[PDB]
Amino acid sequence: RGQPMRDGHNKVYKSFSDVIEVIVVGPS
Amino acid sequence: TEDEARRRNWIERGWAPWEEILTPEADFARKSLNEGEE
Amino acid sequence: ANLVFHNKVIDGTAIKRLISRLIDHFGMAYTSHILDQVKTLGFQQATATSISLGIDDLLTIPSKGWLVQDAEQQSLILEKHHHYGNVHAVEKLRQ
Amino acid sequence: GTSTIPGFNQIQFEGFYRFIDQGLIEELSQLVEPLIKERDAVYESLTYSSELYFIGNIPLMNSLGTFIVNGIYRVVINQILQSDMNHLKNKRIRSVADLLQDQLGLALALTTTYESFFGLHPLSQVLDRTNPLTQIVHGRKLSYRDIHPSHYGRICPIDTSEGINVGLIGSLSIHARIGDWGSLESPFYELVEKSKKAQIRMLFLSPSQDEYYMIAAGNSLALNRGIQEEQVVPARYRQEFLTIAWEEVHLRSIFPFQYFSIGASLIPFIEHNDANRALMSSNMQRQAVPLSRSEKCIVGTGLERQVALDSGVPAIAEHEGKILYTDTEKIILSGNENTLSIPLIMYQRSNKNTCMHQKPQVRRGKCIKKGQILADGAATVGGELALGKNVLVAYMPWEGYNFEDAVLISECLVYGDIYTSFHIRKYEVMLGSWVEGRGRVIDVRRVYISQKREIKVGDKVAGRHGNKGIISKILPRQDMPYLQDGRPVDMVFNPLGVPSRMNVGQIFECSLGLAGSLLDRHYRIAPFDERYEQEASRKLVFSELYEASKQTANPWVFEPEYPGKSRIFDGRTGDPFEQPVIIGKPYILKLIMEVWALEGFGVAHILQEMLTPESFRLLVRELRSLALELNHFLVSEKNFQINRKEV
Repeated sequence: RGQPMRDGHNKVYKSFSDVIEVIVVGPS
Repeated sequence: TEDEARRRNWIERGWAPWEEILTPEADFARKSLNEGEE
Repeated sequence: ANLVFHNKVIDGTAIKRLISRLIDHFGMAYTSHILDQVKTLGFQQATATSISLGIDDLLTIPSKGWLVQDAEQQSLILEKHHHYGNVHAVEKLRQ
Repeated sequence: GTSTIPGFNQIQFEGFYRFIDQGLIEELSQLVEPLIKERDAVYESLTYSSELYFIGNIPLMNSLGTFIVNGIYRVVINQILQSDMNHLKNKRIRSVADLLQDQLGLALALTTTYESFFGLHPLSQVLDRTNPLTQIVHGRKLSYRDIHPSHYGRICPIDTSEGINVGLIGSLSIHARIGDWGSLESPFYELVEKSKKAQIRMLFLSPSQDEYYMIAAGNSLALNRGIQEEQVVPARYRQEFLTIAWEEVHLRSIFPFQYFSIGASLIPFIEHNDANRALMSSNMQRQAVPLSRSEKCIVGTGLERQVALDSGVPAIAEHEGKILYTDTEKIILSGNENTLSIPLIMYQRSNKNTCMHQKPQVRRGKCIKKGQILADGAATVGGELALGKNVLVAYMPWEGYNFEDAVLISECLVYGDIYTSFHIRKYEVMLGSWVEGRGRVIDVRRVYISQKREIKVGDKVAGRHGNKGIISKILPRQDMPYLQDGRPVDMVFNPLGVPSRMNVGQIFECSLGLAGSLLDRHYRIAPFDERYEQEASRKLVFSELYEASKQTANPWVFEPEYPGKSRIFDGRTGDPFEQPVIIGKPYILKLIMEVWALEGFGVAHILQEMLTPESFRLLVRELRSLALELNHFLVSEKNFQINRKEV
């Protein structure tokens, strides 16, 4: 739609569309 | 045009075509660079 | 086994060619065992010879001093004549 | 900073003074000393702070440029922001003064605002206390990818991050300074004409002024039939390089460590290393573990003493006088009718589970000046940074156990406790118990457990030239190759790692390290010694090698046929190795599509095992949330009946 919905902590809500989209050598 | 600007440079800015006495290297540089690069 | 007798030198491209011919002739089970034996031989000989690296080993060709000094001389002469107005800045840049 | 290397914490120190002296009033339009001590704020997990009169608390900064918030050491790093867009004259630096003043202004629009700043702001970082080097360099970072000509002498061209932030987190140069407009300034020596007073010829230049001065880095050791003023040197001007006469030079860069950061400035013979290995070397020195016993490097750059002084790890006298009493816990100093007791840190855990421990460096009856060393901390000997050990090293392949970066070592490094370190782990039992994470309980408040870790297969070691290795094999001393004096070597490095990595500086260091040990000498060599003469490092190393050979009657140390190399023997057989081998005593530190491949092999059942369904059943429900149904039907090839699978 444009500017998406945002919560109080300035975070854009995620919809369902967003949801679906040691080693050592041994020579012998 | 390139007649009033030359007159303007003489009268307002004191231009004159003073002689430039060039060395052979400088004389060659101006005569050869008018033809091209190599 | 009818292996050819190499008698000059075995470098990286020579050993790669030999392995490919061994694979095509003997198969991969034979060549896999051959690789293990050749690998062991290479490690053992590299240790016994003990190649190293020192300051003296970093050899510069004899003529570098002559060549660098000649390039310095030509650059130095061109810089003078650039200051005299005999060559322009692009010519100095290219040279 | 005009005639000495400035204090590495001076930017943090001066910035905080500006905040207290001028920053407070600019935002308010009395300060009371903290009731607790810094060691108390750490023990009780409190905040070292001052009272503003009661508006609230203002966190105070230590002389080392660190804050104590809820017991955690924190450092505010410097940010670089837009004031050619990449020219530093179009940039500006915001230091701790700018950030703390913004928080105060945000606070007045006083305690929880600063606790939230230190805990959450990305420029407030927990201090890296792995070793003395990590403490001092953390506060000098610059957070924002290409090197710009304006960076010279202000931002190090080598020290950067590895990964995706490369070119966006850099380090301030050793002689750099923040100016009066948030600009970085670097000192240069002014060449003044005959008629001028010119009291101080050292001047700091901002990036805007840099382009319009002719700055030369060469020397004046060149004479022909003409005069010295007409000799030519390479110089910087208008963000390019020229070759002009000395008489046209405006400024000279004279400081040996002017253009590089602290980490790059600790690499001896750095001019013989590729610049890429100097970056990797800076990172490795920040991963070096302090050892239980510390040892000065035979070969250094001379900056090790500056790092020790500015790190705060050692104990330095705040007052002159005489030493009266020393023990493991304290040193008593008395001067001018004033007696001072200085506690000593003992077996204290750091941020990264490393061991901090102070040992006295003075005795009873020794006179001290103010600012002189009293005790040595971890990874510090005699007032010098000491991150490693000098060990006997040979460069040769050894049966594939040093293949690539693998390293072969002798058992004497294990039972000699050469690379043993202490590691104190804090877990949130009787004191002195042996719990089994195996270790010993040393302090109960929280349980602190100490581990003594000797060197092991799989541990990582590194020199100062980007030569990093992993220990793959530990051999008895009689199996190691040994020299013509009978001494077996301690480590065997692969010589094939040098030409590909192009770090020749390790070759110079190891040879000079051997000479120093035999001559009972240490060397502190400023970088770029070639400015004196051609092959300056080669002359220094070969002459010292010959002197060591002559004085100790050890002809193998300097072989005229192949200087720096000698024939060594196989410990297993006693036969000599065919070619001469370079040997030395360097300073070595101890450090802290799959589906497609399976499908390409056609291993269908292996792929099914490694995938297992919950992944698909959960997918169906999420599609159902969008009013879509995903049904799986099986059509029987026998009777053509359709079966709906339970998904």
